[PDB]
Amino acid sequence: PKIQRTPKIQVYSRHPAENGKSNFLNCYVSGFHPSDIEVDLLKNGERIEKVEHSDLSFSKDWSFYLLYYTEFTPTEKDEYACRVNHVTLSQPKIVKWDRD
Amino acid sequence: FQGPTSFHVIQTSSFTNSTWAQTQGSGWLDDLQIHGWDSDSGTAIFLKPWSKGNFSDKEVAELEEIFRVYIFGFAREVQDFAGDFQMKYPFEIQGIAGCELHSGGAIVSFLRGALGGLDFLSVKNASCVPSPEGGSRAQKFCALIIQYQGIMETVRILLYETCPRYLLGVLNAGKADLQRQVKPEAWLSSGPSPGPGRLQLVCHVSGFYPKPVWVMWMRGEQEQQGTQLGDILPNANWTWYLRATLDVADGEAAGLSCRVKHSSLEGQDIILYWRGSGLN
Ligand SMILES: *[C@@H]1O[C@H](CO[C@@H]2O[C@@H](C)[C@@H](O)[C@@H](O)[C@@H]2O)[C@@H](O[C@@H]2O[C@H](CO)[C@@H](O[C@@H]3O[C@H](CO[C@H]4O[C@H](CO)[C@@H](O)[C@H](O)[C@@H]4O)[C@@H](O)[C@H](O[C@H]4O[C@H](CO)[C@@H](O)[C@H](O)[C@@H]4O)[C@@H]3O)[C@H](O)[C@H]2NC(C)=O)[C@H](O[C@@H]2O[C@@H](C)[C@@H](O)[C@@H](O)[C@@H]2O)[C@H]1NC(C)=O
Ligand SMILES: CC/C=C\C/C=C\CCCCCCCC/C=C\C/C=C\C/C=C\CCCCCCC(=O)O[C@H](COC(=O)CCCCCCCCCCC)COP(=O)(O)OCC[N+](C)(C)C
Ligand SMILES: *[C@@H]1O[C@H](CO[C@@H]2O[C@@H](C)[C@@H](O)[C@@H](O)[C@@H]2O)[C@@H](O[C@@H]2O[C@H](CO)[C@@H](O[C@@H]3O[C@H](CO)[C@@H](O)[C@H](O)[C@@H]3O)[C@H](O)[C@H]2NC(C)=O)[C@H](O[C@@H]2O[C@@H](C)[C@@H](O)[C@@H](O)[C@@H]2O)[C@H]1NC(C)=O
Ligand SMILES: CCCC/C=C/CCCCCCCCCC(=O)O
Ligand code: NA
Repeated sequence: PKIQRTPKIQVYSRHPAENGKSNFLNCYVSGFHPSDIEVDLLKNGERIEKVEHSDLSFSKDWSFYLLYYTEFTPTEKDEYACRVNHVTLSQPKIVKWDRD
Repeated sequence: FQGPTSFHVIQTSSFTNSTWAQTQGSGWLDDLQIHGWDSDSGTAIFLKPWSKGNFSDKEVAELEEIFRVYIFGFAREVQDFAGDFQMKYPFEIQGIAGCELHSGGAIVSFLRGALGGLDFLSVKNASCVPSPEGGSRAQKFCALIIQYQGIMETVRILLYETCPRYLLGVLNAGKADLQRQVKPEAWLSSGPSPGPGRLQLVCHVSGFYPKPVWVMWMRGEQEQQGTQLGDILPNANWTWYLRATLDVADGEAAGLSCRVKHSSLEGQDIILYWRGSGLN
C-alpha cells in the first residue's frame, strides 16, 4: 500500500485512418495507482469537449484502467493526442496519435 | 458456448482523511460492463435491457439495498478502525467478488480485497483469509470481521448461492449480445526497427467480438514464431483491437502475410499479403 504506478497511455483509432472519413479515436489509460486521474483528448493541442469515458475498473494486479474516446475525422495535417495527469506525473503527459 | 463466463462486482473506496471517503462500484461479465453504481442515489444503473438477468425486481432491489448499506457501513467502519489499524491517509481499498462457470459446468466463486494496490485478503470456503502482502494488519482485519453479526453469512450466501443463479440467468438473458459474432477488420503497416537493415511489420486487427482471436505472421503455411502480440485493447461498444508485429530483415520481408482466424469468419480466414517497395 505504498508504491504508486504511473499510467500507460495508448492512443489508437478504431478503423484504419483515411483522411476525410469519420473514425473513432481511443485512449486507453492503464496500469496506474492510485485511481485519481485526469484525462483529455486533444485536437491540435485544444481540449476536445465531446469525449466519453468508461467507468473505473482495474486489472488482475489491482492496476486501474480507463477508456476515453471521441468521434473524429482524421485529416492530413490535424494532430490528435491524449493528455493525462496523475500524482506520478510532474506535468500532464501528452501522447500523440500516430497512425503509422 | 462463447462470450463471457463470469460475473463480478468491483469496489474502489478512496479514503482522503478521517472524515472523507468515496466509493465507486460496477458489475461486469468478464470485461464487459453491465451494471454501474450511482453514488448520487445509492442504486444500480442497468446498462443493458437484460442486465437484471432472471431476477425479480424485488430481489434486485434487496441486493441494491445490501450493497447500499455495505458501501455506507464499510467506509464508516474503516474510518473507525483506522487508528487501531495504524492507517496513514490517503489510502485506497479495492474489492472484487463474483463467480465463474467452468468447463464441465461447475461454478466457482471468489472474493478478493486489496489495500494500497496489493492483495490484502480473500474469502475461501466462506472464511476470511489474510493474504501475506496484507501482513499483520490483514490478520487483525479477518479476526475483526468475523465478530460482526451476519456479515460472513451474508457473504457466503451471495457468493455461493446467489451469484451462481444470477450468472446463469444473466448469461441466458443477454445471449443475443453476449454470443453475437462481429467480424474484425485487418490492415498492415510498417515502421522502423533499431536493427541495421531490419524493419517492423504490423498486422492490425480491430472490431472483433468475442475476444478470443488468432493472429499470426506467415510465410505460406509456415507460422512465423517471431510474431509478437501486443496488448488486446478495448474499443467502445464491446469489440477489441490487437496488433501482431514481426521484426524482419529488409530483404526478407517479401513473402510475408498476416493470417487472422476468428469465430465470426466461419472458416474464411483473413489473409493480408505484405508487398515490397512501398506497394502498400
Ligand atoms: C434463474 O436461473 C437459474 C438457472 O436456471 C436454469 O438456467 C437458465 C439459463 C434457464 O434455462 C432456466 O430455465 C433454468 O432453470 C435458476 O436456478 C436453478 O433453479 C433450478 C430450479 O428451477 C434448480 O434446479 C434444482 O436443482 C436441485 C439440485 O441442486 C443441487 O444439486 C445440483 C447438482 O445436481 C447443484 O448444482 C446445486 O447447486 C444443488 O447443490 C434439484 O434437487 C431440483 O430438483 C427438484 O425440482 C425439479 C424441478 O425443478 C424436479 O424435477 C425434481 O424432481 C426435484 O423436485 C432442481 O432440479 C437449479 O439447481 C438452479 N441452479 C442454480 C445454479 O442454482 C433460478 O431459480 C431460482 O433459484 C434456484 C436455486 C431455486 O431456488 C429455484 O426454485 C429458484 O426459482 C432462476 N431464478 C432466480 C430468481 O435465480
Ligand atoms: C461492492 C458492490 C458495489 C457495486 C455493485 C454494482 C452493481 C450491483 C447491481 C445489483 C443487481 C445485480 C445483482 C447481482 C448480484 C449477485 C451476486 C453478487 C456476487 C457477489 C457478492 C458477494 C459479496 C459482496 C460483498 C458485500 C458484502 C456485504 C455483506 C453484508 O452483510 O454487509 C452489509 C452490511 O453493511 C455493513 O455494515 C458492512 C460493514 C463491515 C465492512 C466489512 C465487510 C467486508 C466484507 C469482506 C468479507 C470478508 C449488508 O447489509 P445486510 O445486513 O445484509 O442488509 C441491510 C440491512 N437492512 C436489511 C436493514 C437494510
Ligand atoms: C478531509 O477532506 C475533506 C475534503 O477535502 C476536499 O477533498 C479532498 C479530496 C481534497 O481535494 C481536498 O483538497 C479538498 O479540500 C475536507 O472537507 C472539505 O473542507 C474544505 C475546507 O478545508 C471545504 O472547502 C470549503 O468549501 C466551501 C463550500 O463547500 C467554500 O465556501 C469554502 O471557501 C471552502 O472552499 C470543503 O467544502 C470540504 N468538503 C467536504 C466537506 O466535502 C475535510 O475538512 C473538514 O470538513 C469541513 C466541512 C470543515 O469543517 C473542515 O474544517 C474540516 O476539517 C477534511 N478533514 C480533515 C480532518 O482534514
Ligand atoms: C465487492 C466486495 C469485495 C470485498 C472487499 C473487501 C475489502 C477488503 C479490504 C480490507 C480492508 C483493508 C484495511 C482495513 C482497515 C480497517 O478496517 O481498519
Ligand atoms: Na474502465
